[PDB]
Amino acid sequence: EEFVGDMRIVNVNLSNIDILKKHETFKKYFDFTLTGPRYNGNIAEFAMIWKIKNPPLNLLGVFFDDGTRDDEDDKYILEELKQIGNGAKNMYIFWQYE
Amino acid sequence: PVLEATMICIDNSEWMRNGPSRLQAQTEAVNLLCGAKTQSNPENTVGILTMAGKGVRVLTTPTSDLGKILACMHGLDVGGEINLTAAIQIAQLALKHRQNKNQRQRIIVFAGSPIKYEKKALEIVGKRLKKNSVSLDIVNFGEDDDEEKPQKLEALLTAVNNNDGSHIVHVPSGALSDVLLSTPVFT
Repeated sequence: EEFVGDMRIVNVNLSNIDILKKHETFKKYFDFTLTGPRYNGNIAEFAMIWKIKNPPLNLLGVFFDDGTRDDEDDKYILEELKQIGNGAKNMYIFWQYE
Repeated sequence: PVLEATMICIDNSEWMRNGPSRLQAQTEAVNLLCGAKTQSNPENTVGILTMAGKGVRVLTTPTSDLGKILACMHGLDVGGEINLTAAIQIAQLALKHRQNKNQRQRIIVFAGSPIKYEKKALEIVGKRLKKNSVSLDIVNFGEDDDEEKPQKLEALLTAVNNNDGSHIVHVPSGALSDVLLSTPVFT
């Protein structure tokens, strides 16, 4: 259990990002045509478009389930994103397995 | 669509390494399945328990919070052997004491281990679940050289199955979530 404010940090390990094409929650927000891990500024469909800075090799993306936040490429590293949930109840962090 | 409380019974038995970790394939399927269930109806609830380690552990009582559900499976332990009867009893009581009684009651068991129970034992459990209005989906995986296991699990299903509301899926070692996505566990 890790919380930042009232936002739960939810580590999700995937064998492959293709698993999320079949996920009835996460298929709505992922854009599978984009290279490198992204985060969403809002919860519009296909919102995960914003480039996470200096990502660790196995990081696949970040989904904030609520709130709105700053939307810039290569501005925030993973650890800085954890303070801008801005009302998100959950910050989903998708990882490559092993 | 359907309104439903589901308890998922995880196999975190020492077996789950052998045969992607059989633990990891289970976690991914559970993740997609909690996705389908919470997305199809906002008032659906899903709970999670582990069957092996040093005994039956509830990681979460039924909830509609997907984050709580997926978080409580990060960093799963693996070991011991499943306690299937204790798992099902605890799953049925959790469903009995659901908040919204308008919810249908469903248990999902991932049977990834040898099944160390007689047919008669499992039929009795299956008949009690039926009298308690609980449906059962069984995922049979990891044939640890037990032609005995598949038979015993189909006998459990027969005793419970009602209105074709209960299902079994046998998956070969040679894509767990791809398989289930087209099976009624998903549909």
